[PDB]
Amino acid sequence: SWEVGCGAPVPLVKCDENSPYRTITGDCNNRRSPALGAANRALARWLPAEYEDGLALPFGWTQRKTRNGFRVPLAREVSNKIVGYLDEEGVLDQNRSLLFMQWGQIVDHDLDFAPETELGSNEHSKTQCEEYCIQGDNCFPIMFPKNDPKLKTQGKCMPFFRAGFVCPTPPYQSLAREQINAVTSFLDASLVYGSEPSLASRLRNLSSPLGLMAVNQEAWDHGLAYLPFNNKKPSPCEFINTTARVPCFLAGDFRASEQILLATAHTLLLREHNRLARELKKLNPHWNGEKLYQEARKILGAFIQIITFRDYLPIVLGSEMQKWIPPYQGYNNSVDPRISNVFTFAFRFGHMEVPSTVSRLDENYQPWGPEAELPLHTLFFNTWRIIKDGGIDPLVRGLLAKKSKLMNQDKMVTSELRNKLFQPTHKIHGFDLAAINLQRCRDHGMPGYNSWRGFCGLSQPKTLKGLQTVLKNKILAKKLMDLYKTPDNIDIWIGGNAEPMVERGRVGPLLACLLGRQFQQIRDGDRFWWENPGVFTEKQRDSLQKVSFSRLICDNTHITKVPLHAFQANNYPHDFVDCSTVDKLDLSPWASREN
Ligand code: HEM
Ligand SMILES: *[C@@H]1O[C@H](CO)[C@@H](O)[C@H](O)[C@H]1NC(C)=O
Ligand SMILES: *[C@@H]1O[C@H](CO)[C@@H](O)[C@H](O)[C@H]1NC(C)=O
Ligand SMILES: *[C@@H]1O[C@H](CO)[C@@H](O)[C@H](O)[C@H]1NC(C)=O
Ligand SMILES: [Ca+2]
Ligand SMILES: [Ca+2]
Repeated sequence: SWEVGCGAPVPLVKCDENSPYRTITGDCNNRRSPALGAANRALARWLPAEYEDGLALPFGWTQRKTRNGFRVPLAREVSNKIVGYLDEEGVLDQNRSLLFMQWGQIVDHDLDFAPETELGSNEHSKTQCEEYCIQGDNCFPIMFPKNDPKLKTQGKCMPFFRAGFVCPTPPYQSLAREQINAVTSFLDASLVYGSEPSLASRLRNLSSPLGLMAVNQEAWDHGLAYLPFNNKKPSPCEFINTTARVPCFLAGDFRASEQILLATAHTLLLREHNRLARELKKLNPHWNGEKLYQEARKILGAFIQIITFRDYLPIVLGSEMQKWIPPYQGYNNSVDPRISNVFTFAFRFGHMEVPSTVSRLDENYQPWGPEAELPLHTLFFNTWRIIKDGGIDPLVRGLLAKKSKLMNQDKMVTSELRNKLFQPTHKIHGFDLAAINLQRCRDHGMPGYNSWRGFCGLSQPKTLKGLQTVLKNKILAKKLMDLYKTPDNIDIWIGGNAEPMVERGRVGPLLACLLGRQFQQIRDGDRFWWENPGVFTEKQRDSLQKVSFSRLICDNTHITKVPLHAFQANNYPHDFVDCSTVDKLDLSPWASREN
């Protein structure tokens, strides 16, 4: 079975045997083994890595090496022949807001992140890959099939650097290769406060004593705060509009500015943190800075947990929610709190829930301005459309009153992500999220679809007709088979996302299981979980399960009309109510009468 505890690139520094708030890094949540959950650890393996050479070469690296006796089809071919469509008409979800899609990506970003191998940006590494489409070491380029329009227009490939792997990063050569999770595995707002201690206090207002996060001093949203601007030049948010020179946002998470609505969701959360930390100096004026940061950090944490488990997961998982996430029976410190390698592919069902356009809505939820609807792809690394063109209230109104994309076996991923993705260093709106997600299953040595069906106790099809029956779809099945030649070779991402959806959910049985088990684990293995008796006082708890995303909007924007149930498809006048009609976070039980 072998390797016992390779624990290299980490400063070990041990634990603080009480510290009534979590570490920034996730360390010390588990007392038996303190690294469990922590960031800059290997993603857990639910099943063994599958590589060409059984060590680190991804399937389809060496042309004349099969997988179960067949070549693997090019990622981009799969993307083109299965994942593509033209007609955005009739593709939206009549019963899920755009908030449904946005929260997905919020929670996802809190849980897992496998950054690329740097290994030098003062090298051809970037050139030898993008420019010459040469496969080598960490350069794993997405080759185009023949008849591909990008042949005519871009080149022979689109760049792809393999994901960060533990012990070194300098090539390792003995046991199966394991990618890193650079955020804390715990639902702990790590995407707001950082997963490394350095960044964590950079994000903080140390200047004053009040316990705030650093807010923007260049620019404001009426009275209301923006995220601080991100140092690093080069900036991609600058690059897409050279004229506006509005750089990316600096959040706890580095993907914060990937698209306007996620930077938007980030901007609700900072505001809430500060809002919490004023109310506390209001009620507990003796409490110092640290105590106001951490005690606010603690509430926002529980807020993310409730919304997710109470509002989000029940409408992702549906019928299968109770089967996997039965009621809370308290902290089981034998539960693995870690994100699994497979879960970081399971959670990308989200990619099929992203619609082709984002609107900005006025106070009567009508086109704010003449350019109110925009193509998704203009909004990658787009920060200027926020500070120079209406703030967040009009984007939040969109989120509330526009709909998420329904996954459709025939219309999987909008060409806004499948042809027009911008990547932070490549200067063209010209990449393919879908082909990337497929190259990446291989990079991360993922087991085939059947292995994972196997894992969730579900049939393993070997035949076209066998596959028609599970996907409940003839032509989807024919194509998969024509490309993969066996269901054993189908990449977990696309495999999983081809299954019809479970009753009252937005994922299939295979995904429901993988996702179910993980949210089960991330709740049960968390020592700092909000419902874990002792973490919060019972009155604090009685206040907390009255919180609403509606409520989060009301206190952190100049928006006054909000739905009760912000994830269901909600129409203006009717399904919207006044903010006063909405339960608020009563922090009276936080009052410290130490005097
Ligand atoms: C642009 C992108 C999005 C929207 C415009 C978007 C949206 C989501 C949602 C809604 C998710 C979950 C419900 C979700 C999950 C994960 N994503 Fe994804 N996403 C966009 C773009 C990307 C890009 C680019 C990546 C990196 C792709 C790569 O493999 O190189 C990406 C990743 C993920 C991801 C894995 C994160 C990780 O562990 O590294 C999800 C769980 N998304 N996105
Ligand atoms: C710290 O808070 C003080 C008081 O509000 C304020 O003047 C200062 O801007 C804050 N610093 C930052 C960068 O948020
Ligand atoms: C860039 O921003 C400027 C204002 O800062 C705006 O007027 C212009 O239209 C923007 N250009 C693009 C391509 O978005
Ligand atoms: C705790 O989890 C471990 C490992 O998953 C399991 O063996 C055990 O039965 C669980 N105990 C309880 C009380 O849930
Ligand atoms: Ca795994
Ligand atoms: Ca986290």
